[PDB]
Amino acid sequence: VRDLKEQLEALRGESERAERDGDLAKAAELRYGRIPEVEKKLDAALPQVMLKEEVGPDDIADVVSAWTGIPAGRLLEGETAKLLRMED
Amino acid sequence: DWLVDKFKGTSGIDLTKDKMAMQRLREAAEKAKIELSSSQSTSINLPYITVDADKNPLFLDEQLTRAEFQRITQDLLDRTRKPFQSVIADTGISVSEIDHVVLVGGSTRMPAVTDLVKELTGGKEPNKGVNPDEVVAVGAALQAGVLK
Repeated sequence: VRDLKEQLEALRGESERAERDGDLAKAAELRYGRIPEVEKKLDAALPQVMLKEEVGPDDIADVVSAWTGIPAGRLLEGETAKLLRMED
Repeated sequence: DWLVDKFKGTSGIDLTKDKMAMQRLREAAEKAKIELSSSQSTSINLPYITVDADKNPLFLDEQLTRAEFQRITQDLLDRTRKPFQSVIADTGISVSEIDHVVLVGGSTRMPAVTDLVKELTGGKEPNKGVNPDEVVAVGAALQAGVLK
């Protein structure tokens, strides 16, 4: 994703230049060809959880759970099966 | 104007709103006129000019004939006839009394202008041999030597 962002931006810098140079052939070729091409590629990869990069509203809950031993989480997809087979 | 009108006619885009579109349109126009000073046809090729609603490739590909060029530009060529005549009238000198015609300005290289001159002067032939844009400078140089 990162790579795609970099590429996009380079093309944007080139479209600026085409306008600086008055190069039509490349002006819109970049402005509605190459730039949106990579932009779309970026966007397609862009959705790409685990260790995102910021303290969400559940890292606090996990700290509180380590504290006091009281578990207050989100039923993390493995315990929600034991809490269904509890009776059996 | 013709290029924009035909571009728009095909794509629905106002090229006058893009200054870069307009600068190369002027370059293309200049050279189109130049080519039509001897050719009966010239080709304008400005690909990917600007951006439409669907980001579709907008390639300006137009054929300007010298006949079309005149159909268009004669609105302006005709503007010259009146002042040519007003000088003739102000001096009381017919075209048959003119010893020599000098055309200056590069636009006089056009056959549309040349032929107009031929009508204007009764066929009395303009002197070729010095580039029309350079003519005046040439004379000046000459006077600079004559003078000193």
